[PDB]
Amino acid sequence: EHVTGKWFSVPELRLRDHRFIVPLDYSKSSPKITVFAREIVAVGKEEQAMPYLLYLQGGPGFEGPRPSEASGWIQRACEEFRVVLLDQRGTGLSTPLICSSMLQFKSAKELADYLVHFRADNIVKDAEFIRVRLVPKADPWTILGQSFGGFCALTYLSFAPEGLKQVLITGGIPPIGKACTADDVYEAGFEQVARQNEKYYKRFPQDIEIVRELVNYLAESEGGGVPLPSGGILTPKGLQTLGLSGLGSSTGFERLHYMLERVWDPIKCISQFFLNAFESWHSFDANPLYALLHEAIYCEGASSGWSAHRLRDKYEYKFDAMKAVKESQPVLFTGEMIFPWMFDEIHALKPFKAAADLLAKKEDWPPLYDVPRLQNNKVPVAAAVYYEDMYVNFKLVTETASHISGIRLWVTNEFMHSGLRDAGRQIIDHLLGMINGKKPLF
Amino acid sequence: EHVTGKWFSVPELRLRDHRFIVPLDYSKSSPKITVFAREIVAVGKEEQAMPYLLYLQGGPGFEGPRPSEASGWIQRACEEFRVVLLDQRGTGLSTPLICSSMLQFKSAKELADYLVHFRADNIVKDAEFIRVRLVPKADPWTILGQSFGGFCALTYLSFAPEGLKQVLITGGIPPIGKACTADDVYEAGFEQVARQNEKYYKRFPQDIEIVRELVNYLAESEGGGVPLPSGGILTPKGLQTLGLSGLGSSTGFERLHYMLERVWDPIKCISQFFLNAFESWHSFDANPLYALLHEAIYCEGASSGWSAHRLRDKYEYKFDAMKAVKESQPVLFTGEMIFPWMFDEIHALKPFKAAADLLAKKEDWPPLYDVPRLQNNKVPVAAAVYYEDMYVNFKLVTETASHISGIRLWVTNEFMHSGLRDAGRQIIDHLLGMINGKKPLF
Amino acid sequence: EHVTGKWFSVPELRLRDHRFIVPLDYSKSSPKITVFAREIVAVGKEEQAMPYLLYLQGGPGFEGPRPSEASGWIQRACEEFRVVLLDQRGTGLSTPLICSSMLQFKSAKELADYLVHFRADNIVKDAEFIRVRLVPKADPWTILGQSFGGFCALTYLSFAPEGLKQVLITGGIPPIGKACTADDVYEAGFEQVARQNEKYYKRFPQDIEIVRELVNYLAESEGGGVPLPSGGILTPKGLQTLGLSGLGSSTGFERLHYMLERVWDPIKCISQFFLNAFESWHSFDANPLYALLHEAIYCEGASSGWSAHRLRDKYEYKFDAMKAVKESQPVLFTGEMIFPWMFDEIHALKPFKAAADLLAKKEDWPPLYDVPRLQNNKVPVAAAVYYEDMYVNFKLVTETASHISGIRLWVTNEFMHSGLRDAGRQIIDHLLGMINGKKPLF
Amino acid sequence: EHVTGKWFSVPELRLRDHRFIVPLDYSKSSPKITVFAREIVAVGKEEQAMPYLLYLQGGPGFEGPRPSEASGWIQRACEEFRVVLLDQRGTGLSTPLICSSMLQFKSAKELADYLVHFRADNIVKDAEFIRVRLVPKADPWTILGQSFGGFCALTYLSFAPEGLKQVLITGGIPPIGKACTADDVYEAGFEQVARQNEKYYKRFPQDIEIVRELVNYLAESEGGGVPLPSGGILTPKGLQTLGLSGLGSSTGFERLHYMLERVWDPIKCISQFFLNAFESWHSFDANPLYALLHEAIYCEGASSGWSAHRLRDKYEYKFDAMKAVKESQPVLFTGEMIFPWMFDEIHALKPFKAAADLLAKKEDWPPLYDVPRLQNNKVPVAAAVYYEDMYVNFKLVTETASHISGIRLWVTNEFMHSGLRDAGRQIIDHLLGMINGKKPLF
Repeated sequence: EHVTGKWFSVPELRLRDHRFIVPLDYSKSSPKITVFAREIVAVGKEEQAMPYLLYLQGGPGFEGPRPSEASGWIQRACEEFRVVLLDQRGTGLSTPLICSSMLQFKSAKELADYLVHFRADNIVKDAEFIRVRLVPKADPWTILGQSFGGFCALTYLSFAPEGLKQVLITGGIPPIGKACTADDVYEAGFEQVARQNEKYYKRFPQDIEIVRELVNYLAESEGGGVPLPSGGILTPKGLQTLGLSGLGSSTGFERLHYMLERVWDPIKCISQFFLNAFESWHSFDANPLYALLHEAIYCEGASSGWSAHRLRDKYEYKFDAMKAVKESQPVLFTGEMIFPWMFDEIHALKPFKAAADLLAKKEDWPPLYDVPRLQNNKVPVAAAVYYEDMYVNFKLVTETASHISGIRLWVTNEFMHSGLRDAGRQIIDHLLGMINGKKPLF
Repeated sequence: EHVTGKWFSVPELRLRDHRFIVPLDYSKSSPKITVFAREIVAVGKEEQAMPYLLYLQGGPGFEGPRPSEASGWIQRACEEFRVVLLDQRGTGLSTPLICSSMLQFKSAKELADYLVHFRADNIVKDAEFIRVRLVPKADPWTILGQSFGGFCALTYLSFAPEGLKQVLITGGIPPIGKACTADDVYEAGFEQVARQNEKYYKRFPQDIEIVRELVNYLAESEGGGVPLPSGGILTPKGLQTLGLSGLGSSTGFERLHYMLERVWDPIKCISQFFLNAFESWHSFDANPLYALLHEAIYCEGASSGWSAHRLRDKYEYKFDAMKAVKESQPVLFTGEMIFPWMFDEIHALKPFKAAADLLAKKEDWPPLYDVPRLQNNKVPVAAAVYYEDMYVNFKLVTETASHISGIRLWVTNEFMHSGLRDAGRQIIDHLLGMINGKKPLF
Repeated sequence: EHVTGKWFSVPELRLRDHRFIVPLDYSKSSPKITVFAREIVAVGKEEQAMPYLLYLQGGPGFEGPRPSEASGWIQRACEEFRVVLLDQRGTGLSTPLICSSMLQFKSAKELADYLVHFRADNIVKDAEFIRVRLVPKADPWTILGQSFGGFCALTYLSFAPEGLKQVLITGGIPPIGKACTADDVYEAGFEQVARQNEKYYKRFPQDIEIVRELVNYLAESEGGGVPLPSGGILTPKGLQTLGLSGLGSSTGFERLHYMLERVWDPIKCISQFFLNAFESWHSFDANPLYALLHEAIYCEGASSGWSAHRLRDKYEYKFDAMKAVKESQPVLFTGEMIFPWMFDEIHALKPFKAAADLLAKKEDWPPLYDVPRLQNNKVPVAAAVYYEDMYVNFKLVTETASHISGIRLWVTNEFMHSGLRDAGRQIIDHLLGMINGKKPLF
Repeated sequence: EHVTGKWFSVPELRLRDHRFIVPLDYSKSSPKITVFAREIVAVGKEEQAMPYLLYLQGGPGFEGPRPSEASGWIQRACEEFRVVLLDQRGTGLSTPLICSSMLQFKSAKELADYLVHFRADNIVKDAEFIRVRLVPKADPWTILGQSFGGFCALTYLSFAPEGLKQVLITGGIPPIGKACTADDVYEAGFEQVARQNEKYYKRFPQDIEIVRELVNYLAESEGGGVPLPSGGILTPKGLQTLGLSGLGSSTGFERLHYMLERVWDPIKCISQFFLNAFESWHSFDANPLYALLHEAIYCEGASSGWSAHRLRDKYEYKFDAMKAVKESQPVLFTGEMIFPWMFDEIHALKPFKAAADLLAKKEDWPPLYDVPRLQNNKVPVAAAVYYEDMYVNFKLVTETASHISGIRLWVTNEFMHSGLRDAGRQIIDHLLGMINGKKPLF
């Protein structure tokens, strides 16, 4: 089945939605799942024939862009192609996990045996099932991937590349060629996170006192922490994860500084504004799948359990906040990594504790890539690679770009990882300028 | 007492903060309060002598702009002025209301006798206490007021106008000349909110079914509502206040439509996402003063409080949700106003119940405006007045503009009330063009 | 018959003229009259298929635009449409009134029985008779109406609407729903003309002396006036009608001020330059039909016995020039209305005196509008409505816009009534932006 | 004696007027005349010290620019200079001639002995009398001369050059070095006027019929032809001067073509509109001095002996309209010259008939130019010269440019004689770019 809505309007855009019914798992008839996508076009061009473009979203569990005005990259794309945002399975309108009608999975083994169907290879088989119905003569199409969308795109070049005309990637090339790469990624991640912390305190020198006094207050508190309004607890380990977006975002440094002005109530206790802000800072309540799947995207065989938790002990002498305050050193924030204790501190994660360990123990994951095809690719590929990036290490990207046959790649220090959202207008022009041949090979 | 910080930077801007200590009540020496402001200038222009500009942010209890990039009206103003952003007393960093250290006020009577010092007349006396210290030779300056900032500006033209060079107002002219205007303002508001609901359903025709079906589910549920994650309750009265920002803001219609797609948990229950989003929708947890003082800004004598709660009985035949579903009519959302039951439903308002009654019973408020001075004013004034506004009635504004000697104004239907935050670049150019004399009087 | 000229050129435009032979009155065979129109297109696009657009000129009995360079609205319209410019029956090249052979009509009654065919409904029947011959497959077309063109456009929505794709109106919505609205229009008009005179003297304070001295000299002169070069007479009544164009035009105040500098010959007598300029100020020499029909366009039934003359007696306490100079008050100018004495003072009007009385005495005119159809219209309509307009009262327009089913409109203060001719480039873009759906309904 | 007005405003400009009392003849103490000028500046620069600029107007006896908005060259000039606009002695507000109380000159001998004080040399002595009072330290200033302003500028380089910083000229270099150049100028003029007529009929081929029919109707009519409304007469000689502005203007061809569509009243008689338009076509009513002085501007010692009337006899075989229609050739229009019969046909010129002869008969006119100084000039000069110009012969200009020591000039075929009023934005940038040294000598 395939069903289609009426057109509706937003300033300078026309939008429509489609819904599909698709297998939960291929090679068997049932269960079914439903998947959602929205087609977007410029005001006059509803029935006009044009090339179709697919957008793949920047994380393991986030909804698509949901635009409210013509702006940024969407405004540029829609003059030339047909933006088709698509909610990936397990998020948004595309069949998320149930709640209030409390979970149908009676035991953690049932949930663990269900969640394994949400890996990137099924998202490619799903995108194929769309294209062949949605594109009018079943022609090829072009794909744009941000972050985890680039991880999907390389599985798409690996399996069934016949549907692709050309591929655009921003900040999203994965490391490849091992059973589990997670140790190599996090080993480098802890070295780059130190740099980001130094640039922060170099820009705002007065904050070193604020964070040290706050860590002492948390450490001396009766429970080793203080209770949030939503029944979680703030602790110095929790405070060190506050930088997860704050050091990597295009706007993170300024937003983080304004929050640290607000810690103490007026005349001494922690302010209710600060507790409310901290409780609201990150999305594990709305997008719980992001905490569950984060280790698994690096696995193609033999697994590793809680790999970032193993690695931080290698750097404990600088990342332990309760050493840092005794040694009079500045405390360090952390980002894009998950730890076992985090399922106990954060109220939204409480019920997932058992299923998260069953996934962490799972061996025999199915493969995602095959280098023997990527080594003789014929599809045009263009990639933006940020140099000082916290989320994926440059040295791993630049060696992996050796295996793709025909990739064109550009390196820049000008942008943070968010750089398609902010200033995205010039990124699309620069990437299309390479594929379209207006900037030929040097 | 007066203290000043080091300069720091944001993309294309320079910022610094000043802090002052000021009397609670200007009739007395003590108690004393602290007040905060941030000076902003263009890159490298730190030492250069230039005219000052003051911005009054104009939510009835809200914090200042807190910028993170040069964009919108600030990017324009810094080409010509040294901008000052002020956190008003009792909010933001200017001595907010005490909690976490549990409330110093012994009873509702003590708290009520404290809150009465936070009116607009004290905010003017406070703004002049800054000017004489901050400006190099105590010279005049220019003021810009959005919304309640315009209410402040007319008290500033009424009392101590000698500090003003010229005045700019957006959407912010109050009605004047009566002991309490609140009844007339809400009487006009219910005529206009009906129109806004008609334009919404005309644009999104399928929503009529969704809201009717949701209201039945709430009305049939045990106790006539469902519990929020934070221990509040959702009821059809609570659902009618969902439109408060959603009908009046620039992006409100689109935002609201994307929220109503996600009500039902996939295969019957309300989704955890919808309850979490509804709990997050409005700011009464961060800004409790905005619920407390909202009626008092219309009073200069006998108050007759809970005026909006009297007035909706005149319109109950169309605003009753149960009559609407039984008569098969589309149910209506409601605008910016507050009702007694809201202090019971909303968890953040629970402790303020008794204090809100004492403020509704108080009946000897000090005056705000001085018409026998306004009728012979000599300061230049320019105002933007929106025609299809929801938050202030055009008919009351256009007659009140008769009482100011020198005023110029432009009526427009092109913008919603939020129209300084979106497209603010052309608003500042158009208003300055009148006062600066490049567009002489027709 | 239908005849068509050769193409010819103007800087950046291609032009051609068509001529048609049409009945003087429908439902009878004869006599015939000639109607004239000019098709205009951009440089390369003589034979390219494109949508047609019709322009309706804004003064009753005024001639078409006659362009001489690509500029203003015509330059923009030709980016999308094949523009048609129409000379209305009884003016321009479309059969104007004969004078040079002889005043042919035998008696004033014969002339009166001829003139009554020149109302708006016949102009719509001419436009229909053109479309079906000129448009290549007899498709619908779009119409643009400045001023009186809007009065025609509402008759076109009332009768034979099937030819219209979409409708654009500037400053041209008529009042409707009564037998004769003329008294209500002129009753409102004097309340606006008073404020225009206040804004004039507020801008040029020294002029009050000039007009008072000039009125005294005219009043003391033999016969209460002075003779013009063309044998008319200048009198203080004649002086008050300078304001017609002078207060309404986009450059009116400046033009008027530069004329009053040159009243006296240098050293006492009135200047030959001033008399020659005053004689040249009005258009009644070229457009006599504009003086004849001016009250008749408001009569849907009944009759008007010189309604503007009846109304000024209500305001004569301020509009009497002799009262003004005796009481030392500023004398007031007047505009956009005609009085019985004007046919005696103005040389070009002398022969029409008798026919103008018969048209004032006539009753039972044919009706112009069909409200029970306008109440269920389906054609898209967009209107520009000027807030401070001397020609048409905003308070009548804003209620009349209730009766049209689907109308969208923008109120603005920023343009005078001439705003489609002067700075008109943006008006066409703003009105098309509403109809074309780039700015969806708030 | 010197007096100054209040500032007043026009869109994007500030204006003020000054008035001076000046000798009629500088060799005498009396009588005295009034001279008027208006200073113009951009918004807010009223008190700022800046270089002054003087503008000298296009034709003998024409009034100054009288701006109504910032547009054209004035908008650009005010970016750098404080502009001064001068009404020349004997025209505009600078003491014009007088009617109403008839004419003070009881005899043509008195008027003839009075008018000789209005030549170009006295205009330079007026400009020096102003500068020394108006410029704050009696510094030098820059002059911009259009057409006859260029004739003034070469006398200003010939006598008292010490006040000039730099000189700009458009289309205005006079021929020099003989006692009366008028015969040489009019001998060349007919060789250009013939080519302008060829280009007109080549562009509008159908007009040849219209002018031939209209000439026959005039010629067969009783007496000279048809009476005008103002008591003049239209005759075939009168028709040949209709093209005077019509061939020379930047828009003239199109305006002339539209007027020739209107010649007949509908069903054969000459139309009332055409007679009124023709009577209004040229300015001898408003600027009578332009007809009286026109030949005298070429004379030094020798007579202005009706040279244009002597010269057309050399070309009469093609310029006689009656020969042209009998031989079936297209009739030719004429321009920029005056004939003795014109004082009989044109009602505005009737009283000057005797005085015009006494000027034409004069000898011993004082000299205007000083070639032994111009050949060793040191002031910078830049000139725009038009190749296909009807007013001044390019061949006479380019030999005269040999006698100026340092002149830079540019020759183009891009502009008609009126170019400064239309392309003025780029003309002023190009000429300043030569003087300022941004385009150095090739």
